[PDB]
Amino acid sequence: RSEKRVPMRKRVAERLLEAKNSTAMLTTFNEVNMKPIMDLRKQYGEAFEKRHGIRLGFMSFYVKAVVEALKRYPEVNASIDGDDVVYHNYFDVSMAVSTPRGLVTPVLRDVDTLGMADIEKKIKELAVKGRDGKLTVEDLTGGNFTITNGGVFGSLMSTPIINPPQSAILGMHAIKDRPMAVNGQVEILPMMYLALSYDHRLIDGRESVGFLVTIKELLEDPTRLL
Amino acid sequence: EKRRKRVAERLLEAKNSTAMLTTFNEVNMKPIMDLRKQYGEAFEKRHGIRLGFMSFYVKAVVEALKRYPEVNASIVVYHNYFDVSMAVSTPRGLVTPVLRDVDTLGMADIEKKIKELAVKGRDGKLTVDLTGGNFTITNGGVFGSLMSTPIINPPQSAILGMHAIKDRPMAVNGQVEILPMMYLALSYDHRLIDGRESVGFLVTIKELLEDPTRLLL
Amino acid sequence: ARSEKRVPRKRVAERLLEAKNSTAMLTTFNEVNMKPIMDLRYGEAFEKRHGIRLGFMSFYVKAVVEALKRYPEVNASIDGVVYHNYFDVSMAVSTPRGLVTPVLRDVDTLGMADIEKKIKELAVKGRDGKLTVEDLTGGNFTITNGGVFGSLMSTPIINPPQSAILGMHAIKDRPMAVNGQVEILPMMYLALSYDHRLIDGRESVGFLVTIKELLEDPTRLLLD
Repeated sequence: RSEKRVPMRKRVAERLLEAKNSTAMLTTFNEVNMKPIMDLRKQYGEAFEKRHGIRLGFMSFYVKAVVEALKRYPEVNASIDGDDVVYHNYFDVSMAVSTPRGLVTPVLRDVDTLGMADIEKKIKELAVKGRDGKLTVEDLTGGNFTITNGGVFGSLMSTPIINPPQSAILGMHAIKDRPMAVNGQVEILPMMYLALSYDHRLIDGRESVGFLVTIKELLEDPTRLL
Repeated sequence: EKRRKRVAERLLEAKNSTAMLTTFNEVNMKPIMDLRKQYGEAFEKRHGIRLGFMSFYVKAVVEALKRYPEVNASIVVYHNYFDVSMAVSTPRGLVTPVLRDVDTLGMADIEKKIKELAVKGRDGKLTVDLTGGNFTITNGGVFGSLMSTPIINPPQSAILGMHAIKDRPMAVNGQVEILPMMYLALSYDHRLIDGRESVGFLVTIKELLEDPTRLLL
Repeated sequence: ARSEKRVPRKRVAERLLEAKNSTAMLTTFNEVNMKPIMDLRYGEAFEKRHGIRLGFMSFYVKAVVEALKRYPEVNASIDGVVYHNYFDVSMAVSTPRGLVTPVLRDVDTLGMADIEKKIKELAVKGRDGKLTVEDLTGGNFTITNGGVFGSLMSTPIINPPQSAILGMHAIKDRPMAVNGQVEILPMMYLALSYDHRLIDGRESVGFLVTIKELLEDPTRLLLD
């Protein structure tokens, strides 16, 4: 079963394979109600735009929530080096962005110290650098966690693959209007499925689930974040 | 304690030799179900075979394959032909009868061949029909499966999993209406197929299936 | 100031890896309507007349036993295929040192209250670190509940040398289609991960559908 063959993206192939072969990868899912964030963004957005020059989007809220969650689950921010578990005192988050040569993992450094606008600007900066092929190796080295968004592609739900030597990875998805049960009443809300794939050798059930629940919580009450 | 050999090895190596991931989605079966009631009986008489869903899936899959060659490829050997393995159940387990050149078959033809293979599987008359296929369509809906993670059948790159059609309250035009929804699950070998592509492939299927009057054109 | 502190479960790490590396693990999902069981819970009476409180876990174990009896492969094991004539079910419970798999033995012979009591017994022994190795050895199947943690849906990992594992989850109110009418029901997602080298599609799905059925009609589970 072979009609045309092109010679080899073989290294990455090895990385992905070993990624899946060297870790006990599992996925835990959940859903978040984007209504609140969308409201904030509706009322404070234009103001934020002018007073900060950058536009207020969702990504900043995710990164902020993720940082908060990381601070409560150090194992998730940790890494496993052959017989040792390396914990991290810093918060560097790899952010998957798409380039014509595939996705790239630009690292957002010390995001715990960045404010909303700063994160919004840097994310932009990296997005453009990726488009122009100006992304430096410095920008692509590091990161304790990864936030990947397939919602841009229309993805409903999926199983993200861990990017070694990281322990977990969070996958954002498409925001769809969904009939939901709020107060024994059914109301349509802009729901989104979160998918966290984690290396079970380090992170366990209660923790991955806790981590994800935390994100859902903070995101459903932005005030308690922003 | 108390009291599939090669297949066991195949499945293991299948999962051990590929970076398998799964992307899910949902499709609204209402439209297809409508043509089916409106032209079905006619189709039945004028074509002798009954119009079912499977033909639409195969057709949509072929269309999708034509737009995502990597998905029709193998690890990288690309394919100029469209042979689709179709998992059918025999008393000795599931079997992968191959539907050849489905891009050239019309609705009725696919409906007949699928039948043919289904029966041959029941009678154990399926010939080593079992060799080939660039993709695989597996349907667990017959078993009542809501959603699941299909396993890739080497040396294929991806596999699509059909599921049970359940009535689900949905949001259509800021209004909630019950529609016969179905979850699609595409497991793909990430060494060859990436995110945007698997998701694209699946979105394409959803689209074509939600508008049969476009698939046929 | 910016340090990568390497702290010196490695066995467990090996187990989990080999667990995922030695089996063709796949996951099949489904949903169950908890309304009926919640209605029986007939609870206060049970409480007094049996001293223990009637919860959900007993119903799950009972349903699982029933399902096991119909799908022996799921109760089997692959040794390098050992079937089991007994029904011992590992029940994942959480201890400060992680989850533990206390085994419930011969659950097919235990009645509602008995299962309710033993589950309790084991839960406490786990809290006090009094869980014996005897309690932790054996089990043909495993029931794990992440609902306690708020988990919506997930992919459970098989505990070798077992063949499958059932994952309970959070009970959320969900708008559903009942009789062409939309009604909110306390739905729950079930996730069954199974070793495909032994258990196939029709069987895992059948097993799971069986559980859904029995659970949606407990007055076919109160006494068998």
